[PDB]
Amino acid sequence: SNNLDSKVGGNYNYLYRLFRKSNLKPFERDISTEIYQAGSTPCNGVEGFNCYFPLQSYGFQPTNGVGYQPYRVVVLSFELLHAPATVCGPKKSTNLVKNKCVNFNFNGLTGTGVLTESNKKFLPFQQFGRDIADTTDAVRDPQTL
Amino acid sequence: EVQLLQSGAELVRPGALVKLSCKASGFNIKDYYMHWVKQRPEQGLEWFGWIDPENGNTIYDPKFQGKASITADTSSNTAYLQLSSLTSEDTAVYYCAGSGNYEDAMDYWGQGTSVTVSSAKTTPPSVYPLAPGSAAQTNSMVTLGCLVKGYFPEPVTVTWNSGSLSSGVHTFPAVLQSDLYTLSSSVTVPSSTWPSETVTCNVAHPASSTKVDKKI
Amino acid sequence: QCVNLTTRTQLPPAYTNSFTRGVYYPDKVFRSSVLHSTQDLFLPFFSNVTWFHAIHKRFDNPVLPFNDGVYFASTEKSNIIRGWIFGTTLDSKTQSLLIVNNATNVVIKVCEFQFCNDPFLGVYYHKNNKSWMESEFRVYSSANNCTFEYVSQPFLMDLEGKQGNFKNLREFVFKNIDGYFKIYSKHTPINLVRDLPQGFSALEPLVDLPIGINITRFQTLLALHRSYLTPGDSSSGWTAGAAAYYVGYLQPRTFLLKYNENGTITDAVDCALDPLSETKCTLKSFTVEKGIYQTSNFRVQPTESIVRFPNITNLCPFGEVFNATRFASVYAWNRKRISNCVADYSVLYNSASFSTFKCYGVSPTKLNDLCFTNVYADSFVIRGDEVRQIAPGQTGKIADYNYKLPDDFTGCVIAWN
Amino acid sequence: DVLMTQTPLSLPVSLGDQASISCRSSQSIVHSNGNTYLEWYLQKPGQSPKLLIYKVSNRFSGVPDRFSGSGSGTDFTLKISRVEAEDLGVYYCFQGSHVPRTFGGGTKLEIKRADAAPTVSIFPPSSEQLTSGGASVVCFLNNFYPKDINVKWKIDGSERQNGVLNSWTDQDSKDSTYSMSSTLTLTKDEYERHNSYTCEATHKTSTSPIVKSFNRNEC
Ligand SMILES: *[C@@H]1O[C@H](CO)[C@@H](O)[C@H](O)[C@H]1NC(C)=O
Repeated sequence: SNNLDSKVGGNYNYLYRLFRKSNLKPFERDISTEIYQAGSTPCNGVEGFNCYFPLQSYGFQPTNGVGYQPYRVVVLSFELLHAPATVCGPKKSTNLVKNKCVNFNFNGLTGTGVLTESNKKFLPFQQFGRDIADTTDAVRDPQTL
Repeated sequence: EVQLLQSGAELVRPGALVKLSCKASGFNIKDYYMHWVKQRPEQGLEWFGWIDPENGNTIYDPKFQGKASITADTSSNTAYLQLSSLTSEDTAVYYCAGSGNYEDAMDYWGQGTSVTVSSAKTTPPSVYPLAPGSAAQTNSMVTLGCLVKGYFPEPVTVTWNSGSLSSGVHTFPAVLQSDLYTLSSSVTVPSSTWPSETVTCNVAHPASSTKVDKKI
Repeated sequence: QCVNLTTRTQLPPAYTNSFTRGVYYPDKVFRSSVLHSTQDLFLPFFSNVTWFHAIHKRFDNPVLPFNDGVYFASTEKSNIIRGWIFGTTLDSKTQSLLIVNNATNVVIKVCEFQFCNDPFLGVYYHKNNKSWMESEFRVYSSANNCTFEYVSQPFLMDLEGKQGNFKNLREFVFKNIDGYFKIYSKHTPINLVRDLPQGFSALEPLVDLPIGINITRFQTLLALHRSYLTPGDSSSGWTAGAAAYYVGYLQPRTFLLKYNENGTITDAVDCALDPLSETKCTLKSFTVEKGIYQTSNFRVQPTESIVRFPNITNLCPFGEVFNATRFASVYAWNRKRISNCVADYSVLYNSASFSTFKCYGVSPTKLNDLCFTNVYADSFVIRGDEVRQIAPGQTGKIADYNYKLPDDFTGCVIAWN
Repeated sequence: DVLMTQTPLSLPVSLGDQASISCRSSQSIVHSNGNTYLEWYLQKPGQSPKLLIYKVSNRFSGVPDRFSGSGSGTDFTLKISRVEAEDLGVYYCFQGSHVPRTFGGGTKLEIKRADAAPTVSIFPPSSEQLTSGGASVVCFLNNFYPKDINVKWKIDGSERQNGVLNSWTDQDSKDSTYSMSSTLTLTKDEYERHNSYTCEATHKTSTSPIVKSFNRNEC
């Protein structure tokens, strides 16, 4: 994104945390501005010796090299079969088949088995069923419940 | 002593908006409800709505639903009323109440505000003397009158001899017609006063600052 | 808004015991005729939960820690409970999650709400149609920065008072999992005089709230009563009906969920409660036969961490180098190799005996816990204006012509007056 | 939305007599606890309405003890022990509680006195008004009781209803009488087109209305 993010000598809109008092936990966003204390002398919330401001600005510039140029980073996180399906890929669906051995792909769950009307009653929120072995037992059709 | 203060009167053209203020004195605005009322000469009183300054919820008469909004100022201890898309039918006198303490047992009212919605502008009054008619009509006592017509807006005060003569003096409230006001006055005096003694009627129009003296 | 109640009086946080409350479905997965073992934030059985009640001279609306999660249970007749306020500061300083049932529908909003001393909802002047529809909104004064909003199906809430025993039972579960809030609900009739009924119940999900905010405290909302006949000062003279609500705490415990043919849970076992329950958890069965079984292994945890490192003596004279009688010229900077000794950097970096100090690539604190391969010291004296030239990727009379630091320089720079 | 009706429109009462004002509502305002929801407002001349009774059974603080209400259901009545001269005004009924509030039609009160016939005086338009292009025939009816009165205009024997305005004064503080004037608006051409002008005062006390007339050429 050098053609967009880089502005003259730098861009203050993009900053980073240079120091932290401990190791960050996964998926933890810390926006605290507390001064990082490196030595035994209290920082008193101001900069000084052994006292540095964790928030810092990048050196993005249009003339920076390949390693120093800004690269916009996007990370996608998701949970599979851990909840009702709210998103799905652009894959066309077909009609349902019963009393036959078919390969089924329901709500992202792929497998082979025979589809038949179930005598078991699921609760309104329950979607995925499991057998004694914890394997796939029954599911609810997303379109026609 | 609790008192509610409002503006004396307001004038606005059709389609405009008028903002009214109801000051709170001697009581807490936050802890007491506020009410509004509309009064007309023919329809008497017409309810408008209520508001709670602490809460802010407002309910309006189905007649005026969507026609106005009510607001209050806690710091200023004053309740504000706003009317929009005004028309001729909105001419009326508005009042405010409050100091309920969540109970009907206590309420108070202010002197009210006269709001007129018309396209007419200020018009100085035309004062003319009214002398006796044909001499065929005679009586032991003589009657005199003062004519006021073509003036706007109200109020307009008419008296006799700068108010020094209160005997047989009658003041007639003005009547609204074709966006115009008209009032008259009459004084009864014995035959030994007129025309032997001068009789004058004084008319004051505070809005136009017009003062006229006419001798009959 | 901030007007305090006249009859409100503080009471000590009395506690009460629960029989089997705290059981809920971990997820939407369905299971039947099986005994499943799962670990998640649960309220331990036979635990202690706060004992609170609402009456005309004790009104309970305290602030309770949220921790990882809490459990709710209350017995009602007219459904006095109105809702809850969730948030860290419960003020506009941050986002707060709120759930309010204002007689029309359940409303969930996440914004910056203004804190109030006694937030709640109520109704007034019912007369000849009970209604009991929300009249005033004291929950918060203003809202801004709304990132989430939800609306449930419409329904009519019956707040009319009733006599006799408590005919209603409501129990909710509130928890946070990596910022994902889960709410579970259950509603069953009961005939209770006081405390809680002795039995078992299963709670089901109500709504999904992927909000992602930190919540450390919460409040319980209550519904009061008003009338044309006995009002009071705004709003200190208002009173509420008779109701009792209890609040618990969730802990990461493992339960054995016994599923019936229809999938409903009919029994539960808390491993940490009873050693018999521990045996059940080990056997993964709800029945324990007569005998002796091994469940786990006891162990004694360490009291504290004790570190006894060898002597750090025989330190190389870093102090002599920094305080040597003479230093080499900037162009003739001496290259000193240091090895076969120990380095004590605590007296150097933390003594604050130097005007300026900075490190490149590694923070000074981390360097104290690292073992290096080769260490070199370059001593030189330069003018004040030239001190700024001592850094990676620098230029000038000193950086380029006398002493240059590589862009990958992982060392530190020390200077003093 | 609740509709409220009042009757009678007005009623006279001599000093010391009892005054009865009744109000009707289209819906029941009593509830389970047994109390009643209503307020009584009185608007004196030159003053805004003021509360008299609340709940119909409890008197508002600072109100004279003579004011008291009673009734049940949707029909109530306001009873005044001894009516004084300060009771002049219009009585109103109010519906409170939590509902679009309703107002009554109003009930005016007056002090009884001996009947008196009106004094009819008619004046022609001034010369200055005619020079200005306008004209207005003014007729004065004063010192009459009761307030019920009417005026009929006649131009050359022909009745004219257009351009007629009437105003009724508040009850006098000394004579307790009423005064009214009738103004006939006419243009200069209309006024000069006719000579005979007559003002007839119709009053209950006299079967024959009092008539006063004048001639334009004689004024
Ligand atoms: C209840 O809360 C909702 C939340 O938006 C609000 O819109 C509504 O006016 C409130 N009152 C009722 C009676 O629904």
